Amino acid sequence: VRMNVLADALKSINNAEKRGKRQVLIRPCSKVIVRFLTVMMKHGYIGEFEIIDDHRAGKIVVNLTGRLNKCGVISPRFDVQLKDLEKWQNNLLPSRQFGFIVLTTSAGIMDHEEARRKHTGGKILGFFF
Amino acid sequence: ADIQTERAYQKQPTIFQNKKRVLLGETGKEKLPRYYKNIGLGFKTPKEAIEGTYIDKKCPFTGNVSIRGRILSGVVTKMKMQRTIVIRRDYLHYIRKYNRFEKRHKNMSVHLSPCFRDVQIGDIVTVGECRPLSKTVRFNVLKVTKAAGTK
Amino acid sequence: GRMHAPGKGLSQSALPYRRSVPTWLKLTSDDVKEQIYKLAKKGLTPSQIGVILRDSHGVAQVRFVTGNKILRILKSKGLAPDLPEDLYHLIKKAVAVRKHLERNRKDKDAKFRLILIESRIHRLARYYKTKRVLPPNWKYESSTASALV
Amino acid sequence: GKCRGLRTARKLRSHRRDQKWHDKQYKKAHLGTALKANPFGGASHAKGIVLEKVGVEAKQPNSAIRKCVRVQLIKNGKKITAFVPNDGCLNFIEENDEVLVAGFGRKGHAVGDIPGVRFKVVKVANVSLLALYKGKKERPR
Amino acid sequence: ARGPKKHLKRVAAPKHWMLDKLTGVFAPRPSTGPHKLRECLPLIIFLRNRLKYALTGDEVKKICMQRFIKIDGKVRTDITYPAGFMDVISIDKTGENFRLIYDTKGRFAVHRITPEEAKYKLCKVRKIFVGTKGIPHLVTHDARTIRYPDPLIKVNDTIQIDLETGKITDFIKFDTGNLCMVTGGANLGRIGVITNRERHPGSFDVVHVKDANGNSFATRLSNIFVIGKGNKPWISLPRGKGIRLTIAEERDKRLAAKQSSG
RNA sequence: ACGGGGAAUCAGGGUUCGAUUCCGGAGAGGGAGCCUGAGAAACGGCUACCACAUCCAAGGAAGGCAGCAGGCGCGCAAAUU
RNA sequence: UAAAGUUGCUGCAGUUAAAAAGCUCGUAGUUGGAUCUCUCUCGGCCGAAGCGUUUACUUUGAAAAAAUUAGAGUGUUCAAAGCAGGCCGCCUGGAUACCGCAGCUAGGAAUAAUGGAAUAGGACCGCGGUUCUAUUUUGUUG
RNA sequence: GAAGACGGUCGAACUUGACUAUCUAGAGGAAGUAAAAGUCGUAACAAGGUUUCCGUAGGUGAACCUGCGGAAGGAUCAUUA
Repeated sequence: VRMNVLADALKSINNAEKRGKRQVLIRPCSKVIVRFLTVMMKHGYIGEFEIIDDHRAGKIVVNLTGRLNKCGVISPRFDVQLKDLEKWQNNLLPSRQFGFIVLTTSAGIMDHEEARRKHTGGKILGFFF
Repeated sequence: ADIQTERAYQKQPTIFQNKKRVLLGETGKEKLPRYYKNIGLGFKTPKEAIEGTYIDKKCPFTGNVSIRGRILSGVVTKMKMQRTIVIRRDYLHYIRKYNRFEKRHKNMSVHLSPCFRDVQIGDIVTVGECRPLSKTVRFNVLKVTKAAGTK
Repeated sequence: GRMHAPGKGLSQSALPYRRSVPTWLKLTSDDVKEQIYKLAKKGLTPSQIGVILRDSHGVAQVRFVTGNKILRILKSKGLAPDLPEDLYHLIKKAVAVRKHLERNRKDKDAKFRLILIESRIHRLARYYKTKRVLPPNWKYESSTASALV
Repeated sequence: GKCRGLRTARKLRSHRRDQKWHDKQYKKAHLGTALKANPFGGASHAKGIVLEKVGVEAKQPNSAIRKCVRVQLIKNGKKITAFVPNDGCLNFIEENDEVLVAGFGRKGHAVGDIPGVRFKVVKVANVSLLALYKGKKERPR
Repeated sequence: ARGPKKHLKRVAAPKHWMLDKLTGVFAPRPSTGPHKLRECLPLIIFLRNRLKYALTGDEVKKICMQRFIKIDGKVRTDITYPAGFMDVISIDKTGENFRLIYDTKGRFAVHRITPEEAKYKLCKVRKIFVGTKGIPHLVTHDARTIRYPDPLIKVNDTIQIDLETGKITDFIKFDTGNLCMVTGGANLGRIGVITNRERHPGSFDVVHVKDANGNSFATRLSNIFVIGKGNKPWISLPRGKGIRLTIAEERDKRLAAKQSSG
């Protein structure tokens, strides 16, 4: 059975972007998926997306702009402190110039730079670059 | 019920129960005062402790035990001794190399006063640390919260 | 995939997006409730009641007309069966397989299928005990389970 | 695949601990059979008494007589065979005299074309074989 | 070990004594006395290491056995006498008086006081109890017992003892807005106004203190010592007034002092 | 296998070590039992047994270096009576 | 010990090189789909209480021997070190960080677990019914 | 108020029981490894001259042979209405 719908969504986006497609369908949608996608889009990595509302669990059509190299999930959601963030960045990101680690913190879902700005830690959801 | 099921007389040591009775001293009632105390930390004395008749010298409310130290919680797993139960504390231990956890548990033999009737398996008990009461008992049941499923 | 088979079938119902009562359907919610009561008094399980209401009376979904599900209506009126119908049918199938195996002792396939059926029975019974639908002392024993049938 | 759960630490640690025993070097170090079987008993060197001079044939691709000595270790009375490394150095060793022997350099494995020999003589009669070989010292009289 | 220990190792000694790691194996094990082992300053450390009046422990012994040192107005000849917080050390031969008061770094300072200030001291009352025909008694942080205290003095308050008579003269209640030193923990030596007290029944109460410079910190209630009523201390404060500077500000002050001096 | 502080190595993880001067525990050849004392089941205290062992006029007496040096033994392995 | 990503948590392999149980069921273990955005004595709506729904997480604050490690100052002739020293009696240091897990504390409320109302012995609201109720008798209590 | 005695208790002690200890009394029995393979064959690698191999069972100087079921890692990805 499927656990971690966010893992499925991120793998689908990755597989579609590697084939050079312009849109990708994601099912099921969820709040965490929508927040992760919003974080990706605010940095110009995906583009606009539409939430198709069926009465069971929505779908998302994500417009792809080919600026994405890898969007991935980190399972399990390890708790990350502000000290461990540098080690996680070294492990996951391809460079200190770009790439983002997405965390879920009590202040919301945000990239690692925004988590350093608010001086907060949390649980690692995934990464994208 | 008869509270005298032992080879010795059971009584609250701080209560004098044979103060002299006369015609004025008895008007249709013998009367028997009940020693109870309010333990600290916001715990309220159960009604059965105040208006009961049991004799338990290890009871936190009517006995001779001072609640000081750790105040822990557990889940009742065995009720098969006299005035003592076995609770299970479940926790997660962090292994650092794998950055992960493992389930661990510890059993705790804790004293349960006769003031807590209708305590079941699966009930949550808040226990307080006291002096050693037996070879293994060091905690007294202060509060009982029933498991989800009361109807 | 199936819990006890290598099958990966997809066949299932597909509810329409609209949750409203059909325009053709003129039965009031109380009318559907009385039809449900009549069918239950006839001796039918909620699945059968729903099938009959869909096929003959045009009730596409009872939940959308009455705002309630068939089993909930039967319980609220007080004429729901003692044990849930899925568990009942699983026990009935197990009883049938055991009756067949009594007179056919060389059927290893029947023994294997009985093992699968009783595993399904136990899983469903544990779930029902968790939900307080069955008493906590309820147990499926294969000695007089035909009485439960 | 392997388990990835926040509560799998016991599973991961236990599986690693069981699978470490299939490591030949780890098992050799932690089982205790190799230490028992080791004639030196965990020591780097050992003193022994030369029982006889033995000539060991080099393995088949090569051809020579490796001049070794059988020695009996004082610590445990075990009998080992130790190479006398350089040339003419077998003439520096007599019978029934004390020699310091060390490993041959492979941590208990035979070296080169010398079958079943894993020790080498370092000293004879409390004088190093290097000193006698270079003429810096002479064996005591 | 059987029975009490009688030695203190040099490296295991309290850090605030500021002892070397090469001038011997042992540190002076302070004698039993009014102050705890780890919260005191032995007389030998004060006379030799602090004031440089002696170069050896033998010279400290000579000074103390000439009956020149008074501690709280009484002559002490014990070179390992535990002197501690708020104590008064009088040397009448040289005509000086010192008070044992913490620096912001948590170390007893060489804080000279006037001969008229050396007539009193401040003591935090550790307990109050009624005994033996209802006579109230009070026990302070100097382990000194005072009979018939004011019925308004409670635990955690501060009382001004006259050293000549030993009697209480005045007292400060433990209340918000009162000045206090911190006598233990990370904030040891800091001075500030009590702003809040969080009561934790069955555990340690936590007292919040605000510095004179707007800095705030917290300690355990046992680490608070009421110094003055309001924001005015009843004793003379050391050079730093209880203001703990960060390392950057201390470096800046040191550089300014170097510029002014050379 | 005395425990810890800690040590070696190490990109991030980790691996191995910690008898050893600081803290805590234990022991004084092995067991056991005590006296005195605030504090010892103390051994540079006593009592006995087991092992070892010293002097003797054979009646008896005396012993405990895992304190500092030093000796023997052991060993690959460690200093001045 | 590193090299050894040849013990692989990061991070290894398992068709043929060493390797997936003959095959299913199955308890523990592990992992689990979507979904819920102005309340107690006051002399500053102006001191306060929680009596209410628990934790994990994260941030913070206490408390936490020294020595060692990191690290500030300081020409040991330099350095390893040391905790000294500097100026013409005086001036100045003897810092600071880290101290994991567990325990304590206070903000946040995403993520994850968890809870109530379904025979209503459910929430709020006013009514029918009981008590020495530390005073509802400056007067000797009754 | 000393010696002494009954009893108690703690309790070391030549307690009349299973010697995990390499060492030897071992001639012993059957197995692993570099063999001038010395001798005797040629089981496998080519259809290896009876295709090979797996499990099981019997038989044999010896490699092995044979029966039953299986695999291709075969010497057939194929054989015609």
